[PDB]
Amino acid sequence: QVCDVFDIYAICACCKVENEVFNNYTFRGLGNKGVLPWKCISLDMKYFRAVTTYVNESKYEKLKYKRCKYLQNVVVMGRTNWESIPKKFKPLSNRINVILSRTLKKEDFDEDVYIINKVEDLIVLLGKLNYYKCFILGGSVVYQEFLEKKLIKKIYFTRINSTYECDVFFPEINENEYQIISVSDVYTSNNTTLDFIIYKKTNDDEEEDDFVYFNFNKENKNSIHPNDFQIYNSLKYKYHPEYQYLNIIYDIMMNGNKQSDRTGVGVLSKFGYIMKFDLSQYFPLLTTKKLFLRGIIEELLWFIRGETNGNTLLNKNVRIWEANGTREFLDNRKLFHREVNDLGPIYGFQWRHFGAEYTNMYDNYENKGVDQLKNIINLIKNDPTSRRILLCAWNVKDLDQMALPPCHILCQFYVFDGKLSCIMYQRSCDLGLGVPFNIASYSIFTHMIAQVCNLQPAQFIHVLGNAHVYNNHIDSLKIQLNRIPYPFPTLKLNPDIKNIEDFTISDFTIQNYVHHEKISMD
Amino acid sequence: QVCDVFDIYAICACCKVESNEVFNNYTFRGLGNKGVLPWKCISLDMKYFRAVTTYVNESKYEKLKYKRCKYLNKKLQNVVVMGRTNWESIPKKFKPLSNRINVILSRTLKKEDFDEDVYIINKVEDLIVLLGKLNYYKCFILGGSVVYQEFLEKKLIKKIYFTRINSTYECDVFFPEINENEYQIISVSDVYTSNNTTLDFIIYKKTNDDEEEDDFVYFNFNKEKNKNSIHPNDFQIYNSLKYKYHPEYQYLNIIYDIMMNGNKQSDRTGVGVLSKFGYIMKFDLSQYFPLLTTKKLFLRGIIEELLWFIRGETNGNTLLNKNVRIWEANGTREFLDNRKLFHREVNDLGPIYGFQWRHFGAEYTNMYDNYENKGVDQLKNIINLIKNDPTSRRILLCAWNVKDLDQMALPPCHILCQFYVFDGKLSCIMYQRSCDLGLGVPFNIASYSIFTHMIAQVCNLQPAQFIHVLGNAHVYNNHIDSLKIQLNRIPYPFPTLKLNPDIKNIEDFTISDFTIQNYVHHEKISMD
Ligand SMILES: NC(=O)C1=CN([C@@H]2O[C@H](COP(=O)(O)OP(=O)(O)OC[C@H]3O[C@@H](n4cnc5c(N)ncnc54)[C@H](OP(=O)(O)O)[C@@H]3O)[C@@H](O)[C@H]2O)C=CC1
Ligand SMILES: NC(=O)C1=CN([C@@H]2O[C@H](COP(=O)(O)OP(=O)(O)OC[C@H]3O[C@@H](n4cnc5c(N)ncnc54)[C@H](OP(=O)(O)O)[C@@H]3O)[C@@H](O)[C@H]2O)C=CC1
Ligand SMILES: CC1(C)N=C(N)N=C(N)N1OCC(=O)Nc1ccc(Cl)cc1
Ligand SMILES: CC1(C)N=C(N)N=C(N)N1OCC(=O)Nc1ccc(Cl)cc1
Repeated sequence: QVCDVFDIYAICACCKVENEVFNNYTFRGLGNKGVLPWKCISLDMKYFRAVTTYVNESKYEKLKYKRCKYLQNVVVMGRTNWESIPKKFKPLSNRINVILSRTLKKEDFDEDVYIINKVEDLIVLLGKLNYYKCFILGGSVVYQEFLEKKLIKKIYFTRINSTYECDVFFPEINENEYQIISVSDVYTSNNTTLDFIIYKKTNDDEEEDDFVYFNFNKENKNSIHPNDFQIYNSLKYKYHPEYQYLNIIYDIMMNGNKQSDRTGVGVLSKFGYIMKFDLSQYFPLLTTKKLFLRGIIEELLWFIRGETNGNTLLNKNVRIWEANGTREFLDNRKLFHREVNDLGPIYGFQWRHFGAEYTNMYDNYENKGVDQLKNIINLIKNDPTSRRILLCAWNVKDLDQMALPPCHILCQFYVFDGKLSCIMYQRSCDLGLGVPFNIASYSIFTHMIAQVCNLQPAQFIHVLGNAHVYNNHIDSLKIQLNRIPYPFPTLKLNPDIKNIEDFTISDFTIQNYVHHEKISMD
Repeated sequence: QVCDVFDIYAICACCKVESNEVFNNYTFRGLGNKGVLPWKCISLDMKYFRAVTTYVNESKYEKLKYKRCKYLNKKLQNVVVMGRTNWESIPKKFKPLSNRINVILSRTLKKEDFDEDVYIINKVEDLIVLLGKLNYYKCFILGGSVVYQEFLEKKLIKKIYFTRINSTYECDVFFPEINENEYQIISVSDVYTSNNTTLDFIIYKKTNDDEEEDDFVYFNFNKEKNKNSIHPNDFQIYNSLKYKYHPEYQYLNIIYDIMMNGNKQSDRTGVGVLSKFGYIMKFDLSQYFPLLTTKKLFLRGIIEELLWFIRGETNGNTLLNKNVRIWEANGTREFLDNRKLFHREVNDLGPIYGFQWRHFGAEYTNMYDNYENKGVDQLKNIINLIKNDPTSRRILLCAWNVKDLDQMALPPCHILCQFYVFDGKLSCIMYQRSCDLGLGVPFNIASYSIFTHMIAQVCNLQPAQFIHVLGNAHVYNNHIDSLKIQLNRIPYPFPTLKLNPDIKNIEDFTISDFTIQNYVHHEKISMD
């Protein structure tokens, strides 16, 4: 077939167009009033250059022998495509430029800028040329025809995670025809998140042996099948940051230790992982299922206030600590003399009054115990190279008084070149229900500390101690692993807020959260 | 020449031989004794030996057929060549060597004196002819000391696959001293335990759908002007190695990442460091004790410090009486005064590790006070949780008592230990807030690895993984030259730690209950 012999790849960038279900079709905005929908997106413009111009001559011979039996790249445009290009660069910095047109003759441009009559008249032009691969730069109509006639092999698709006004749309790529094989890292250019994905059409080596020898000792470990992680195992490059979470699910399903827990439900457990997310490039809110952030933002505002009063949350219908405050739960904790929803000296108490004697959840504790939250802020502002900027919730003295010991042991902060990174160490991590919320919680927190100290958020680093998947979560997570992440959304904080205690629920916006549908983890 | 065409490799296994000791690669030279191997079974070596000497790649032969047939002007099995003593050492049940073309060098013996499917040769010359007239993938020289000596001398070996057996045995025959101009190490394996010895595997080398490979180059359009440009020529040895699988490279490779990508910051004193934030190292304590080999470390001091912790001591005088100076500088009049501890006795370090481990929440008075049944005895508690509720996810030991920070001589570097129990095996995560890669971390790895052993033993479990999480990971700028020397040293196989096994209680350990066996190490380095 033609499209494997000649190497015809499309290359596009699609934004979003003016509740809401998402799928790949979400991204389709191509152009508007003859120009791109967006002002300038220089990373995608840079990606464009690299992909179209790149050449590898050492693999061209293998192309030259197959192509005949039947150096630079070919780039195909349409008139309104060729036209919209600002003058001062045509032809495009050393590429074989080419235009599919009806009312243009090859006379009135160069002899390098080969015009074509119809789609069928391109195969003619290639068998007579010396080129690496063939990139359809496109236009609505150009893409429509080249796809309709199964001419395109791979598709270099840039997903622009922001909404614009559009007069022209990429066609609905048929998912039984084509399928995503690679997803890139997520990036911020020009005040939007984006990523780079790849649709394919469906069907010394001294040191290579030395590799095999070194593997001479390697070991259905857990009852988890091959055919079920199909989409997951059928991707080549999985560089989207959400794969950091998803790959831990995989490792614990594949290699996890079978264990009883207190409940009896059954878990697969491993011990010791890192996740790093770049807060300067995205907000890591998992896209492979719907997540809600009001509750966990109220939880955070509750901590910052120093509250241990489970009821302040329940009245706002944030039920994160409902189970941990019942008579039945406090009694099983031997807390027989503790009022319902009095969670004892937990996070907020420890952050604001570590070392103070806890009484009940209504006492006045002003200027009692160590106000760690205040202390790490001053340190961040006044001593940013300090290696002592920890917020610790694990107060050994008070553990038995807490409804439960803190799942999140401590935050450590780091400062370089007006940028703030944070490590949260989590002693116990429910990967299915908990961890996705936990990533979002401390990322927001990392932003909040960043803002009130006049620093840019850099890295949120999540250290997992006991990392467990509930046996009764495995079906749901199987469905989830075989979803492909979307580009992440962004967090906008109200910039007026300049002290850690002044954030209200209103001051938090999530933008461009493009997500798969909800999953009952149960 | 002749070695590249016919792919003639050597494979051996060498132990240390009977002899303030200095160590080079000639440390590992002992090949056999009284006609046989110096050791009973080392199964992991024997299995490696089989994987390498029987592995062929069908698809790769075609190009080797071509290459070899070109030079001569013209199931798949490897050839294995052995001296007659070597051949006679093999038991009948394993002769001839399975799934391989056996060749034997000998003058005293001819075909007539062998029942077995074997080629006999009296000349090295005859082998090269034999190889010319045969279909094989790779030719491995199994040795005998004499066979090894002459195939080297004749510049015939492309690579030596070399097992360092990190134990000592009576030996009568030795591997030849390898000329370091002739052969350079290009690979070093993981370290392992088999039949009560550590070993690794190192490869000496001689000197003098391709559509989705393009997709990689694309997904790198946005990479590096690499921060601190320190010079290549400096890390020549470190970067030459193709496979760096020795667990010590976990430490070494962080030094490199900090040197090449570290952030420049001036610190608490007005000195100068390179820093990054957030690393993890994993060390399999069932397989080796990860005491670093690229420089000398003594453990007496850090074992005294750990016994001093477990006792709940805060008294610097106890360590100085044992000539352990680890805490001396944090105990001086000058230092306690600069921490505003004007009302604190010299060497009274206040409510630090020991105090927090046995008495967390008790009011610190002075280092002489009897704090019995005051504060939470964390150490006793976690020893009980590991014994009675092993799946508990709350087996943390914590030194970071927020309330007492200002009363300590300095806050703890080593913040907490979380423990994990599966199938009678104990693992330990240790979170370090501030890590001097240069002096501190080598010791910090040694301390918590010994601690995992101690807890594991007194709870009737086996040590599994010690996991080291680094927060602010930094290199002092005056350590840089010293660390360059160090990154160009090739690790040796790790030693082993023996705990006196009669100790059933965490408090009952004493210095003499601790034995490091087979520490093979490079030379002492002053980071200063
Ligand atoms: N999102 C993206 O990745 C990209 C978007 N763009 C945007 O695309 C928009 C323009 O695209 P759309 O309107 O289709 O314009 P096109 O670029 O597809 O141009 C259409 C013209 O190409 C010629 N043509 C198409 N098919 C044939 C054929 N089968 N036989 C002969 N000639 C043919 C005709 O030229 P004639 O005029 O001679 O009839 C036709 O009018 C602009 O807004 C531009 O900014 C451009 C590139 C990439
Ligand atoms: N640790 C390890 O990795 C290894 C250890 N070993 C050990 O080493 C010892 C055996 O080795 P070592 O005694 O050197 O003896 P070798 O195995 O090298 O035997 C040498 C004999 O083989 C013959 N031979 C060697 N070279 C030639 C030649 N060029 N032309 C004709 N014949 C030749 C001669 O046999 P003849 O006497 O018949 O003339 C010679 O006496 C044993 O203890 C064995 O277990 C062996 C291999 C590996
Ligand atoms: C520009 C765009 C949308 N981005 C990607 N990744 N891939 C494409 N095919 N698109 O470009 C085609 C095109 O017309 N490019 C182009 C080249 C130079 C200028 Cl100045 C403007 C548009
Ligand atoms: C087996 C041994 C000692 N290990 C390595 N790495 N390399 C070798 N050359 N050695 O073996 C050579 C030999 O004589 N092998 C042999 C094979 C089977 C038995 Cl049963 C005994 C010895």
